[PDB]
Amino acid sequence: AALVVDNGSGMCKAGFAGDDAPRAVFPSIVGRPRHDSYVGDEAQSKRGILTLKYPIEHGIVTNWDDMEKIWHHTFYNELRVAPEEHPVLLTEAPLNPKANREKMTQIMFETFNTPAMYVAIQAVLSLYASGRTTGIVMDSGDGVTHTVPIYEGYALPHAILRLDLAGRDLTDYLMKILTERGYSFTTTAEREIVRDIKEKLCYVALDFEQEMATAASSSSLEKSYELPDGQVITIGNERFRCPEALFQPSFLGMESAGIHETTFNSIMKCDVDIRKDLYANTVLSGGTTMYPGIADRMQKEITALAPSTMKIKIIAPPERKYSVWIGGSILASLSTFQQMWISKQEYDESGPSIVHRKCF
Amino acid sequence: AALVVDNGSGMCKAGFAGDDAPRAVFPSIVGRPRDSYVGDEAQSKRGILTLKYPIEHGIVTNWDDMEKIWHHTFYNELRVAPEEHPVLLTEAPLNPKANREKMTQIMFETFNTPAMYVAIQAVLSLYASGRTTGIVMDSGDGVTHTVPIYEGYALPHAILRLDLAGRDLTDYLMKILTERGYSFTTTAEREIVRDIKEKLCYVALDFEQEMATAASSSSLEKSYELPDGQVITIGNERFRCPEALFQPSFLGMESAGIHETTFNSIMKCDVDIRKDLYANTVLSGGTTMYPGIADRMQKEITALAPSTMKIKIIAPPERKYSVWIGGSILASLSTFQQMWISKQEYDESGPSIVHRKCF
Amino acid sequence: AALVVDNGSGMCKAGFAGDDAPRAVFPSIVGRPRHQGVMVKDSYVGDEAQSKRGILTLKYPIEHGIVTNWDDMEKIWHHTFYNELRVAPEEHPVLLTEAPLNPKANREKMTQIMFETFNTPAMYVAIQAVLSLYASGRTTGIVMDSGDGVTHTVPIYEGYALPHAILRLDLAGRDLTDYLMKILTERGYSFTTTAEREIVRDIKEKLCYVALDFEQEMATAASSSSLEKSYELPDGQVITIGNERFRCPEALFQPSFLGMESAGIHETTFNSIMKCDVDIRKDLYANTVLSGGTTMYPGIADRMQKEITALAPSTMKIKIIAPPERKYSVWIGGSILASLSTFQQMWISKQEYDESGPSIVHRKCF
Amino acid sequence: ASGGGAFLVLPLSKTGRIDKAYPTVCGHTGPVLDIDWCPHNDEVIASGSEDCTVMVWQIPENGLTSPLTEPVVVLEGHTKRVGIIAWHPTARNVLLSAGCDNVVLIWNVGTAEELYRLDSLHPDLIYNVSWNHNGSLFCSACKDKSVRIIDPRRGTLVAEREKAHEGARPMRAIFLADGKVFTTGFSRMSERQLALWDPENLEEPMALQELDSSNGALLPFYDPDTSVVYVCGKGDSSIRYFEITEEPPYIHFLNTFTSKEPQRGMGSMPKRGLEVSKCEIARFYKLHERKCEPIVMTVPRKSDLFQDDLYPDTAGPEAALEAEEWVSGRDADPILISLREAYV
Amino acid sequence: ASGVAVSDGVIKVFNDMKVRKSSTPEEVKKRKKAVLFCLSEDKKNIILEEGKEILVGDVGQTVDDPYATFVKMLPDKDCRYALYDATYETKESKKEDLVFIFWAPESAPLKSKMIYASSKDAIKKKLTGIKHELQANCYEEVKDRCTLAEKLGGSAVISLEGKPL
Amino acid sequence: KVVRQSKFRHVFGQPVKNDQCYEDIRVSRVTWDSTFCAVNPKFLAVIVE
Ligand SMILES: Nc1ncnc2c1ncn2[C@@H]1O[C@H](COP(=O)(O)OP(=O)(O)O)[C@@H](O)[C@H]1O
Ligand SMILES: Nc1ncnc2c1ncn2[C@@H]1O[C@H](COP(=O)(O)OP(=O)(O)O)[C@@H](O)[C@H]1O
Ligand SMILES: Nc1ncnc2c1ncn2[C@@H]1O[C@H](COP(=O)(O)OP(=O)(O)O)[C@@H](O)[C@H]1O
Ligand SMILES: [Mg+2]
Ligand SMILES: [Mg+2]
Ligand SMILES: [Mg+2]
Repeated sequence: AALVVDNGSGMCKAGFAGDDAPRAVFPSIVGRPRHDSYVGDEAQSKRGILTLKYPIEHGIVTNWDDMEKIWHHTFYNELRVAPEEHPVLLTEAPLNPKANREKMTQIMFETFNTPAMYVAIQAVLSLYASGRTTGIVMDSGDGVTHTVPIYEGYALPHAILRLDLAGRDLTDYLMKILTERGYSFTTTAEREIVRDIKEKLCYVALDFEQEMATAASSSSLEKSYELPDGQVITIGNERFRCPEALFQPSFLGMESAGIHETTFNSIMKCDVDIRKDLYANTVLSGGTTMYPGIADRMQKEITALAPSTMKIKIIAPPERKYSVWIGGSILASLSTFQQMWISKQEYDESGPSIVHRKCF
Repeated sequence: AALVVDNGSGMCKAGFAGDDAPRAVFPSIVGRPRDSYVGDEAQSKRGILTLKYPIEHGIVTNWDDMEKIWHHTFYNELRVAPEEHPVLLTEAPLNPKANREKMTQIMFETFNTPAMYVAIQAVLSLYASGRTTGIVMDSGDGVTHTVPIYEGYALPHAILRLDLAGRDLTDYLMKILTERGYSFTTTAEREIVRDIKEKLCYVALDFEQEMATAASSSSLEKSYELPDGQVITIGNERFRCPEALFQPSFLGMESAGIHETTFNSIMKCDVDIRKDLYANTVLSGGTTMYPGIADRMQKEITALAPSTMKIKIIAPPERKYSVWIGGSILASLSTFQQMWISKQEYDESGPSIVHRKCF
Repeated sequence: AALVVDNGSGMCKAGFAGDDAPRAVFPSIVGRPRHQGVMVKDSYVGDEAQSKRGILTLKYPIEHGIVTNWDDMEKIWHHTFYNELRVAPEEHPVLLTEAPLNPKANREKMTQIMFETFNTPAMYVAIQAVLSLYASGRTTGIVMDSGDGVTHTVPIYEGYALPHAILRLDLAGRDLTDYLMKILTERGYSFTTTAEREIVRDIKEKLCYVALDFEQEMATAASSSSLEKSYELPDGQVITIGNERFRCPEALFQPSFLGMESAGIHETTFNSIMKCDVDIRKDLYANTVLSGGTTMYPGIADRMQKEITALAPSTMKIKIIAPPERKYSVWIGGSILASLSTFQQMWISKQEYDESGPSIVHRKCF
Repeated sequence: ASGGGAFLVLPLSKTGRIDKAYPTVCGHTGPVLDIDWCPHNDEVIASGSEDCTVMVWQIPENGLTSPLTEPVVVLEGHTKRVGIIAWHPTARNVLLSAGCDNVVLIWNVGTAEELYRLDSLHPDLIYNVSWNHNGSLFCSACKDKSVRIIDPRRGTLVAEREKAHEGARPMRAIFLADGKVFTTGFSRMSERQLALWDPENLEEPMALQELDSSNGALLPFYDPDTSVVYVCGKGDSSIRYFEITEEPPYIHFLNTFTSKEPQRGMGSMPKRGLEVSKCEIARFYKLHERKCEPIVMTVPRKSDLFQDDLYPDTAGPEAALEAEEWVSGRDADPILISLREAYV
Repeated sequence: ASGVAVSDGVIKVFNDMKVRKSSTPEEVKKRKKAVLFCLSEDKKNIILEEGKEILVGDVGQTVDDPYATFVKMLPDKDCRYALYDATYETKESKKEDLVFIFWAPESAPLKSKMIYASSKDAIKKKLTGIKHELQANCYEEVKDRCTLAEKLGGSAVISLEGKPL
Repeated sequence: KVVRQSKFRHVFGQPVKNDQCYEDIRVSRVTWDSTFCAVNPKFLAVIVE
């Protein structure tokens, strides 16, 4: 029985190989009292007196001691399994620094004593869940957004683009614009409330300027949300202004281009002979791509950029929030994957030189 | 055999650990002629001396007089030697750390108690109610405190203080009893009025409606017998005196009622914990023993709180001495003997030891 | 002659363009009687409410920089034009100030009242952090204003503002005034009524200061009486305060004293700079400008320089610019801007607003 | 409303806290400025807004279950915002609308027709318009400090009094049952005054009494049954009511109800809806910034029986004439009903 | 802080309940579904209440729904500590989480209510890993399945013990 | 009096949406300083290479 653990910036999904959905999904949050530590949903329930901190910021480890707490919470508190009795499949961000991968390998083999372990690129696993071997995966998670083109199973690192704009930036932007309506959220506890608001009432408009016009001359686009303490707040144009930062990073003062142009630019960096198939296999992944209407807006924007003769097809499966995890479960069940396993007895005699190879 | 002393604003509660009720309940006053009288002795002489409250508002302001109360507590009331028994003391919320050490210094150097401990009155009341999270509104004699508690730790930034309690209601009842022709002005008559207040006053669910009932009939009239045999009758004053708690404008006070103060203290807490506090409001103190105080509080807070939240007012029938009773059972536990401030520890760290062990 | 109106959370400064100091400085309070009249005006605004506060209930129309009740807000403006300045609002154009990142709904009400209720011929709204930079004669610097309701940190580089780097702190003079009461009850002095709010606030403005080393100042105050000062209450009673002089302003640097999870003003200023581009952080370190009345404590500049230096890299030069008139920096900057010959193209006509609406005031402003 | 304009219509029984997602009548594309219920239909309300249109709505008997965006009739005749709406007291389906374009239009909601157009009578902004007793005339308050009595059917100016109030602040004008004009305004020294005018002799007012030197326009509420005028100021925390009699000085101050909170709006319940058995002669709905607080005005009486003197016959919910009859030139008084049947 | 410690028997039960080891099916039926903790006679340590447990094997054969019979196990006039292994399904996941339950009925004596409350924060800290806490002060706050479901996932919970709510 | 009387003091520019623009036009590279564009209500004429 193999374990699949996909460590994201905000959510850490864990489960067992061969399953269809993650058995354990909890926020990657370490909370400490401000009036000795709480991790995950136990921090989420007591966040009234806790100072919530994310151990991952922009896909970068800021505190490895908190990271071990997240992993300790997965094995013993959520999965309820012994890490030394199950092979564990890890997921890594594209262009993952070899220093970051080594620490992941070192912790798993020395602190948790796992028998077998393997690290896979999140973009590759996202394509397995869709049953494809060719296409560009735009995985937008909590910390960072990546565009990884893939052709016939071959990865092209030179065409991988990174956008420092993801779910956390949208959540912080929603708080900034919510004060324009009169609701003030400042503490880290209120960040989760705003994030909960973003996941329920936000959506991507097909056109932004027109959506401003109807929201400024009609009350059909307003929705009501209930706070934990009972006050009901209403939001109008903030529903689609927050996700618009994905396509217009200038709202956040950022100079880089939107996630539609980043996807197009990553294709433009590929060879000419493969661009046609990448246009027709644009795969969305991550929780930041779960906004209603994000697929239609993506298709309209990329079509305006791509030549008229190319068929833009945005693939947005309904379970794309767990595509990375689902792809990991399928890999951990394939018969051809057993030769990818890295043994503990192999690591202690060889070191991280064997994990830098046998991986990508 | 430990001693538990509850230094209240107007009444001092003392007794032995393990007992169900405090042994001695006496006013905490000092009498000096207009040579030093403490407690009921100061009140037996009536008007010849002037009375002072050293802990008039939960916070000790005159330590010279406070030592007299403790000396009167140990030898005259408890009738035991303080140097042979550990002493557990209660402290008001928002008690400065300076008074905590001064309490420690006096206990060990003046009375030579073998051991000591300091506990917050609001925390014990919630613990006696069987909860670790909730808001305690402790309405005593000189001050009313709304202390929200989360996991046994007070939130100091959200604790509200109200200078409206049984002392003010007793004076207000004295003021309104003169409208019926009665005359209660002396100190001895003040104790009689307090006895009337504790026996006949009640909180009306609807104040304006109750006025119509009292002004159209005599079913609400009660008779009280004075110590010298004269009988007086009181009507609408039964519910008008405790109404000042919810309408401080009757006393000329700009502050809000004790129902709004409880709501305001909840609103000062974090948004995530307000739901638990709404369903875990615990009453404490003598001023919350008026019949019909819980249902009126439930009705008032509900009108302020959002309609989607469950308001539950907890009014245990022993809430008058819940602070002392909770403290007494603490000191009676065998596992609590390791929490005593030993004199050996005080001799090493000084008065500052109370901060790291009594929090 | 143009009018410059700076309506803060606690104080309202007004005057004429071209002057060096505000002509009218009165508290932004509205008082209503709480007793019954027995001897043969239902509200008082400004100084007249402060003098009769013994029988009034003082209310601030602005709290945390948001207007709680607009009906009393119009009374503040009405008192300003007719009673303090004693001018006709329909004759002089009015230059108005707004907090950074001001909601467009709040700005819409502010201009609509001016054009419809007071019938001002022209009107304009400017960001308070911008005028505070004009008073110091600079084009680059991070302005940390601290008034009565809120604290803003606005970095501006070469006349270009960075809205994404603007940070807010819900901690200002009113919160410190409330905190001083909580620690004053520790010494045995009880202040509860809204009338006593101005008494405690006056104590804070006269006896409070910022200690360079907070822990040392506790040690000195706990073993000596050189730090104790005496203040006379309006009824003649004299009270003495010790360590409360510097404990109250310490909430600005340690918001945990109020149970707040946010960082202090020094870290908020530092975090604002780090949100800017790397190439402009060098100039922002050397052009830190203080503004507002809450930055008038003695020794606040020295403590600010020490704290930011400990956070900033050693090679950067920290300069805390604290002009002695920083209490009126926003108004002084407003008078300077309203007098420049290049500002007359920014006026918004009453006629133009009638035919166009608030669409033209959202533009032409920032 | 977040976009456009809307007004909340809820049954009188729905007290307590109101859901923030409660359905509202949101059909306007701009903020709604004035609303008024039909005196002959308790479920029909007209609304004027910033979108230069008047919308007439039909409210279900149990209220709103879903947001109402489609009105019965969309009534478009103005070039600027419409802030004045007044139904005809006696003519069925006859509505008055006055916009910021200084034009007064009398309409026919039943047929969506514009009965009359009056554009060349008000040279400046119109403050308020009030019908007379039988609906024959109306008085108007204009920005030029002039009070005008205008016959709508003939399009003529019956009378005019220039400089009724010397102040530059807004001033109001209402018609009384006897036919006199009651006006509130400001003096040259910005002092709030009340005035009583005789349409036959407009040289001088009968009464001119000053109240105070506060700001805000005074909204008068006239009760024809008791001849009591309630004066409510925008932003004031007090309500002053006066009695209008034929003896000097024709304006008699009765008392003042004082509160601690300023009012943002003001609403008066018509005579058919008061608690007739508790000697309640006026019920006022004081509008705070986030709350509506009913205020009950009662006459202290020892007897618990019905008071004939306090409660004369009042106008009912049935109309005397119709739109085509009133246009022809017929005039009739509203049908009076009896409040005795409401006694419990 | 009453100073009451947690007995090693309670600790050992907790680790067995929390971490599931790869075991043969007969040992799976021996896993604990519910368990009650009560004070010792000397009131110095938190001990296991003997005989008041529900095993996984009894579920489906002798026990129809483990939650209702677990509530019946709670005494009417005495405080107890409870550990319940809740199996529930969300709209997108199936979860198996442990729930710590504080049973403090109002009918319980004052001494019992105080000691359990004063030591709750000490036993809970030793039992690291529990992320649901249910403080029930009356029988109506614990007997409802929806009450447990509300704590588990709020409104996202769609099933409990394989039965729809 | 304070402000010069005009009707165009608040005229603002606004580029048209992308889908209504004209892309892939080889605009002329002639150094001559002409308008390079002539438009009537019917057609659009652009000088190209
Ligand atoms: N239904 C939803 N709509 C919009 N955003 C969502 C939704 N669900 C999750 N998110 C956002 O997606 C972000 C990242 O989710 P996820 O893809 O799990 O990130 P990671 O890959 O780092 O685990 C979260 O910050 C969350 O706010
Ligand atoms: N049965 C009662 N009904 C109403 N009030 C009471 C009753 N018993 C005591 N009190 C009031 O409670 C006050 C003191 O109670 P307590 O909480 O012990 O004060 P403290 O805690 O400040 O010593 C007294 O002033 C008394 O008037
Ligand atoms: N000399 C001073 N020392 C300390 N605090 C002061 C001093 N002067 C004013 N303050 C405080 O500054 C606060 C706000 O002043 P101000 O800068 O005018 O704010 P605003 O911009 O809101 O008008 C006041 O509440 C006052 O307590
Ligand atoms: Mg991811
Ligand atoms: Mg007490
Ligand atoms: Mg300011």
